[PDB]
Amino acid sequence: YKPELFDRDDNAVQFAVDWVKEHGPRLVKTSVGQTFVDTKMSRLLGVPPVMVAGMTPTTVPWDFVAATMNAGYHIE
Amino acid sequence: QSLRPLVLTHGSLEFSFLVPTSLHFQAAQLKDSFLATLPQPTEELAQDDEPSSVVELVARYIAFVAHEVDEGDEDAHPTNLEVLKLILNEFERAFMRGNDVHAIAANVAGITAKKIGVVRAYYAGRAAAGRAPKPYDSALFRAAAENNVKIYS
Amino acid sequence: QSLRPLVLTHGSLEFSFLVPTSLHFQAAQLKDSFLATLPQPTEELAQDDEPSSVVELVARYIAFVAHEVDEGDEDAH
Amino acid sequence: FGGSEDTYPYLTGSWSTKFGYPPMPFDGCMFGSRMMTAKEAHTSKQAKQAIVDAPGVDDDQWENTYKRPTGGVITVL
Ligand SMILES: Cc1cc2nc3c(=O)[nH]c(=O)nc-3n(C[C@H](O)[C@H](O)[C@H](O)COP(=O)(O)O)c2cc1C
Repeated sequence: YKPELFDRDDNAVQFAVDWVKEHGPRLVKTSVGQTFVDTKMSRLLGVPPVMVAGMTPTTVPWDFVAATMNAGYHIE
Repeated sequence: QSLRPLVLTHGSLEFSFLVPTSLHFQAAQLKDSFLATLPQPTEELAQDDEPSSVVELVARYIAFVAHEVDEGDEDAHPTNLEVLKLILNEFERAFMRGNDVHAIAANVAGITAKKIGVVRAYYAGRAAAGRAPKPYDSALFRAAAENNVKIYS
Repeated sequence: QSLRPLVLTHGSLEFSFLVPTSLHFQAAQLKDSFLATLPQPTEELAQDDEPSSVVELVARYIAFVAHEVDEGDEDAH
Repeated sequence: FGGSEDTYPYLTGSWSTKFGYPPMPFDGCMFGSRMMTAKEAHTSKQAKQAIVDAPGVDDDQWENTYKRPTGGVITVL
């Protein structure tokens, strides 16, 4: 509003965000040369932002789940 | 040589003041009839469209005095212009701290109405002592001319 | 240089006053103890043998003060 | 989803431009039906077979499940 046109503090200016800027995909590499598609998800979880969703019949048995986490991916 | 303690007292909020020894009853008078302009104090810390902060006690007083300057009270015009200069200075000193009245009204008790009440109490004592707003440019237009932001109308 | 607003307030009648800056608390004092000499104000606009007009607020005060002049209050004459 | 090629667009925020709106990035992507044919999945042999053998359908006529044997999948209560 009005007071955002007459301010003296350095922090007084706002920039409406472009979700492309803020949440755009990225790439990054480790100190041991892995590559991670950088997103909020992958950075949170700590693995590729591609994830196998939990599914009753198939995603139930402890094999497919532990084998998929050994394959370095987030599964439910 | 010339120091006189003036207190703006009300409910649970106060503001202290420094006055010339000479101009201390002109400033006592504006304070006196001004503490009757306000409704009976509330220890519940607020009233609807009455004081909400200490920033409002001074703001309400700045427009109270600046109104009695332009009001047809003669023989007492030179003396009111001085009470005015002090309150304006004490306000830009402590309350605004150099910053514009709008961005400093943006931090008082939200009624979306009293935030206006402070901003007009200022440009009422601003013009009643004849001072024309110093040509600052906002952090916005500053960074617009510094080509960070592109402002359209 | 020297102007001080003194108000004689009561019920529904008031009188405004101009006082020297110097002699403003002597005039505040006589006004103060004088607004206690009067009985509780009446919004019915009159009391028996109490104020009836604004001409009586000042008249009552003139004799109030002039009495404390001839009264033995020293150092303040 | 079943690949990085179709995933990519939402992973970007490019899908949303086709609908007259600014780019809208997703923070990842999720896979379900796809992984069913993983060799480390318990899905039976002839099952996984019959799964692949389902000719998918585009986002176009997906709602057609409700009425017909659309693609290889139908909807049921
Ligand atoms: C066989 C099967 C079992 C499923 N079980 C669950 C479940 O227990 N909880 C849940 O929130 N979603 C469940 N889902 C749905 C997925 O979690 C996911 O939202 C969906 O399958 C993704 O759509 P897609 O198969 O087209 O990739 C299941 C899907 C299938 C095909």
